[PDB]
Amino acid sequence: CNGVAGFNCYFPLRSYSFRPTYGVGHQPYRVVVLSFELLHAPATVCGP
Amino acid sequence: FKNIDGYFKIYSKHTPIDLPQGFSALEPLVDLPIGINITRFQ
Ligand SMILES: *[C@@H]1O[C@H](CO)[C@@H](O)[C@H](O)[C@H]1NC(C)=O
Repeated sequence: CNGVAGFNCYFPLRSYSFRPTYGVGHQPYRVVVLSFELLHAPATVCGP
Repeated sequence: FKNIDGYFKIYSKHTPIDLPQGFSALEPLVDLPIGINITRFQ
């Protein structure tokens, strides 16, 4: 594709274009993921 | 300087005065949970 768009040359990005007028199951969701590690270690982080 | 059980231990002492005479104990200063392997220093 020599670095130009065309047939079978699609940019692997797509936009969202969020608007307040969409349906309930369409607005973006802010997501976080917390991962722990249950092993034998100095155990730096501990709860209250 | 000591390194045991995944902890680095540093004891320290200061005095204003070849090594002198007398007795003076060293008080604990810092403990650190680093957990590395130590073989040489500089
Ligand atoms: C530290 O290194 C020495 C020599 O490479 C090795 O014999 C020893 O098992 C190591 N210890 C740890 C806790 O990695």
